[PDB]
Amino acid sequence: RQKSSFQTRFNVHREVTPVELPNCNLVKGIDNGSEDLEILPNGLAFISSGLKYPGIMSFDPDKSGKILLMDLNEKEPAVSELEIIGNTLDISSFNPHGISTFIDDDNTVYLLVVNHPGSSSTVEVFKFQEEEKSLLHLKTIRHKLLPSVNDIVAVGPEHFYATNDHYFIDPYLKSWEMHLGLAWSFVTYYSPNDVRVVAEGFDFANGINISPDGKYVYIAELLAHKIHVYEKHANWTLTPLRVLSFDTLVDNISVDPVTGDLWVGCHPNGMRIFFYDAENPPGSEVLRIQDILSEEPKVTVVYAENGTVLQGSTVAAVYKGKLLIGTVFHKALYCDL
Ligand SMILES: O=c1ccc2ccccc2[nH]1
Ligand SMILES: [Br-]
Ligand SMILES: [Ca+2]
Ligand SMILES: [Ca+2]
Ligand SMILES: [Ca+2]
Ligand SMILES: [Cl-]
Ligand SMILES: [Cl-]
Repeated sequence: RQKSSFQTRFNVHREVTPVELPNCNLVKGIDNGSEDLEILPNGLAFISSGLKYPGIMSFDPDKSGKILLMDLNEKEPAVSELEIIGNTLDISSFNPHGISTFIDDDNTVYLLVVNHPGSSSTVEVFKFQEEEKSLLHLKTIRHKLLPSVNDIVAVGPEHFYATNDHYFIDPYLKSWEMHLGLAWSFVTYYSPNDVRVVAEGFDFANGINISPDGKYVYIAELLAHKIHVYEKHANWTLTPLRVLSFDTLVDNISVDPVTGDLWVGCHPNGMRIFFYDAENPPGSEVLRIQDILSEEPKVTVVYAENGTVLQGSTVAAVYKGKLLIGTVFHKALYCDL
């Protein structure tokens, strides 16, 4: 009964059938995670890195996190570290997790970044200064309905849906909440005048994103192996539309703005990503989901492996025939499709 729910939540028997791509390279300079990433229309890619998550491996617990930038229009894109400026943020404790971008009517680019300084959660709002390759911190957002934020999707400069992957803030309590299988994780709509729960009762809600026309919201429920599709309404509420099931732990969801396809980074075996073992490291798996509203969504494994190259894939996105894949605490891979 408990064996058994544990073995299925954590997919503890799963081994990964490989699925290769013609030409993949490790992104040089990423060795401490690349948990989330987001690619602008112009090919600039933001990557958050250095996440320290309780119970989870990290190779440099003393180094603070960073937001990296890659220009994917380059033949061999090199990463650089974005300089964060401003006096409203303590960088010494920057511990970045999910991110999302919003482009205003004036073409100002805002970056929203989930941050875990100590045990806590905030969402930091930055303005991207392209010529300078820097991030100007604008605002720290925190809220009782954002106790344990995993990812967000922005729908304005300080308006977003956020997944909380746990109900509790304290990591000792979170650990009990997860192992007891309470499924109290929930999703919050945040805006300046109006903050509310929009969906609830998830077993580790994680990735979240939105269709390019703004009518559907997708939420990954990691330990249930589901992605939930909701209709999103003009008053910002969500209503359940459908649920897809997978044989893998789904992490972050990227949405291709031309087709609306989902690109999902996934953990084939949960035991390996939650209990790190250098000799038995977590693998990587990327799904593409097409026609997600149709009667049978088309799901393809685009890339899959056991960890000998890339460990703990959480996120994948595409840009002009290339695929960039990030991980919780390891490296990043850039691939021809
Ligand atoms: O976004 C996250 C954050 C932590 C984490 C831990 C184990 C597996 C997947 C995870 N995803
Ligand atoms: Br450019
Ligand atoms: Ca995100
Ligand atoms: Ca639910
Ligand atoms: Ca995530
Ligand atoms: Cl708490
Ligand atoms: Cl569709």
